[PDB]
Amino acid sequence: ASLRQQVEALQGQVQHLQAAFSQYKKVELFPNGQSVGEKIFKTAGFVKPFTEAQLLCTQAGGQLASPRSAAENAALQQLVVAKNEAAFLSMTDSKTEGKFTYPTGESLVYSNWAPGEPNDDGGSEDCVEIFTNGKWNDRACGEKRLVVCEF
Amino acid sequence: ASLRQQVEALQGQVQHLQAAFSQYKKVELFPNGQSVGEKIFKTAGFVKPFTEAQLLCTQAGGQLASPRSAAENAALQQLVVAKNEAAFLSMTDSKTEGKFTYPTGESLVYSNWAPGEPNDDGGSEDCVEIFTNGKWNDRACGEKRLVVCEF
Amino acid sequence: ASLRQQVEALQGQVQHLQAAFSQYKKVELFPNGQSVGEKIFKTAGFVKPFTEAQLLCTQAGGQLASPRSAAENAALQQLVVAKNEAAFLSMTDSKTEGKFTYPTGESLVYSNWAPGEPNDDGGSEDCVEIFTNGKWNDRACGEKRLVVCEF
Ligand SMILES: CC(=O)N[C@H]1[C@@H](O)[C@H](O)[C@@H](CO)O[C@@H]1O
Ligand SMILES: CC(=O)N[C@H]1[C@@H](O)[C@H](O)[C@@H](CO)O[C@@H]1O
Ligand SMILES: CC(=O)N[C@H]1[C@@H](O)[C@H](O)[C@@H](CO)O[C@@H]1O
Ligand SMILES: [Ca+2]
Ligand SMILES: [Ca+2]
Ligand SMILES: [Ca+2]
Ligand SMILES: [Ca+2]
Ligand SMILES: [Ca+2]
Ligand SMILES: [Ca+2]
Ligand SMILES: [Ca+2]
Ligand SMILES: [Ca+2]
Ligand SMILES: [Ca+2]
Repeated sequence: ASLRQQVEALQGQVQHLQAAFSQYKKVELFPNGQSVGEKIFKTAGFVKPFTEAQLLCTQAGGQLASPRSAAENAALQQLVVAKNEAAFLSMTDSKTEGKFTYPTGESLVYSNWAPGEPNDDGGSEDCVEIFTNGKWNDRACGEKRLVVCEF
Repeated sequence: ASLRQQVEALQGQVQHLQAAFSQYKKVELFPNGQSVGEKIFKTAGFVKPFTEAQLLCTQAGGQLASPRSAAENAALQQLVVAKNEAAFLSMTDSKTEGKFTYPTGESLVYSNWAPGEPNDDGGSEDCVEIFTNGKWNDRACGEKRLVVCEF
Repeated sequence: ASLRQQVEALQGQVQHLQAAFSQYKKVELFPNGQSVGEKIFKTAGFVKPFTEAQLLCTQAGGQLASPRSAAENAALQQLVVAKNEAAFLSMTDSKTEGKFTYPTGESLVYSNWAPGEPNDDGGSEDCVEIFTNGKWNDRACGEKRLVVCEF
């Protein structure tokens, strides 16, 4: 009877938290984030070379943007369009030239290369940028691109 | 009786979640948001024309800032003062000249017009900006103003 | 009886909230926050003189960064390094020259003064900045430094 009165209070608390949390997620994602499935992309809103970008994401407890499907790529592309700045992806062929891999070593399960890419231009393009059109180009890791992490 | 202790435990968990959420919400709003009642304003920190600004808020699951009381207006004014950039409100008289409405079509329930406003200057001011002094002015929708959404 | 079904239901809702929120904490703190123990530092990303910075933090429901241990200081240092801008701490000897205190009036429980500091250079350094190397220097409160609040 008193337990029932307290379960009712606890029900009220949980329902309030569900509503407040849903409101808060919207606020957080505006304007630098995108939710797609169970993944969230967030941009830092500035540019860094690959190594520095990579470390920013890992230290934040995530990793560089790693679009694994067309839906993930479109969500990422919204951030790129919004900032009007091409972004680094996480993937490189630093280990084996011509074989792009995730930071875990896993081979790519999805790609969205621009026509003729990857072309290892100048024999030194081992990182990947995503353009405002969502297409990918291999690019030198030392260039500065928009930092976008995934969580 | 063991159900009572299950309730005790779950309530401690919910109360810890309430505390963590409250902390993260304060962090979230600093420095680009303001809460007032159950409403949260958040600025994107850049300027856009009205149509673009409206779309950003709608796509984010909110709407352009729509202060409905002196308290809401003062909260919004804080962000405007902080960015030192006048902001668009959601309201327009596009449908019937001289009759400002919310996106839903409902007539205003609160206004804070600067003296002499609204005046439809040039015969073509159908949007509303809020100044750093918190007063409002009708302004051409094509002008660029600070994007502030409400959630 | 049906109270057990309700507690079971709440358990599932709480687990979902906990998991969802855990992800959002990482997203929210990227790139402008740092968690350390139960404290969170968050930078505004811009510079202000002391009084203005202090007001920003207090109005946001927090206070200026107040590292109370080496671990807290190191965490604050990560933001300072990231932004590459020295920041104000909360502490001053404005009341009694040579005695630095927190806003509450309590004497320091931790300090990381650069050698020879505090030196009240020019007879007028009553505020404290933290450098990118994590060391502290007393500095004129009128100077503009990175705004970092704690929550
Ligand atoms: C030969 C060629 O077509 N190079 C492309 C692209 O693949 C390179 O990554 C880029 C390097 O600036 O130049 C180019 O835009
Ligand atoms: C007649 C008048 O005072 N117009 C004001 C203001 O109301 C207008 O919106 C603005 C348009 O640029 O000019 C002005 O600053
Ligand atoms: C005399 C001296 O060593 N001054 C230091 C430092 O303590 C001062 O705060 C600073 C002020 O610009 O000059 C200096 O960098
Ligand atoms: Ca190579
Ligand atoms: Ca290559
Ligand atoms: Ca290429
Ligand atoms: Ca008109
Ligand atoms: Ca008009
Ligand atoms: Ca006008
Ligand atoms: Ca003094
Ligand atoms: Ca002094
Ligand atoms: Ca000094």
